[PDB]
Amino acid sequence: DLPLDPLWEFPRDRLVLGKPLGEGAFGQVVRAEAFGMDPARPDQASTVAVKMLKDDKDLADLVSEMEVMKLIGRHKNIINLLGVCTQEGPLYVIMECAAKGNLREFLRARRPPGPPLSFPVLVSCAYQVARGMQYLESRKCIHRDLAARNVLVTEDNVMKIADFGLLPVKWMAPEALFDRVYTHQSDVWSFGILLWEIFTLGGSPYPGIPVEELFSLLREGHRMDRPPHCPPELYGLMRECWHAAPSQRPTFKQLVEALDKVLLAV
Ligand SMILES: C[C@@H](Oc1ccc2[nH]nc(/C=C/c3cnn(CCO)c3)c2c1)c1c(Cl)cncc1Cl
Repeated sequence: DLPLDPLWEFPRDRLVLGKPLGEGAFGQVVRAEAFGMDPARPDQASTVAVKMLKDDKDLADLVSEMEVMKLIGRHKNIINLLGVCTQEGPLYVIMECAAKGNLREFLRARRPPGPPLSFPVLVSCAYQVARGMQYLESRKCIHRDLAARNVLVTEDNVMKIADFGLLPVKWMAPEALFDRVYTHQSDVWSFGILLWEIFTLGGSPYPGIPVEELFSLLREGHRMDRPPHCPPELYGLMRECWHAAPSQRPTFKQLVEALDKVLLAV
């Protein structure tokens, strides 16, 4: 329909698509061979991920999303926007591609047998999501879901958060679960569930509990118990992210330091 941004408008010509990546809600995401995304060498080649429509009000959600990534600008620990294609009809959105796709899945594959993923790599995994979440808050942006299935893993073990903006109940915080309100502190709760999702090497939160009286059990103070081999400072950090009072929940800036003071044990 509408205009063309020289800061992001890419020629469809230099972009040969490829095989999908798999979800969902807003649109389909396919691997795609884009040529010359780095204009230093226009003969270069790389593998980027492209977002399209299936066919819709989803054309408004899709554009509303594209506009927002332009706003926040680049960053390391978030999926960065690379370019777009609105010129000749169908809307393509070109962004960074993480080959080890997805976290939650990143862990359940390197999962040892029951009794590679060393401890520091896992602190690296979380400390990156910490830095990415603080950036989103500072740009006045928000990310509600925040599961280990919303964090993508680059080729180099770099964590890039997926999706942001200005049913999955085990991750939601009380005030969002019952009052339907989301603050920066509701994310700090979700990040704690994420911390637990990692040190269990991709487990399911509150294992073996029906999603339904879960609220009553949290209405008692019963948070999940220290995963095995998780050193107490980390479970100590999860309990803080699970404090019922949001004003007693840590800010993301403090989750950066605590995790950085740990990463520095080395
Ligand atoms: C719905 C999908 O959107 C995206 C958005 C940006 C992306 N940049 N790069 C990937 C690569 C995903 C991948 C890489 N390897 N594999 C094989 C897995 O079987 C899948 C990717 C996926 C998704 C997925 Cl597929 C996963 N988690 C979150 C999201 Cl949003």
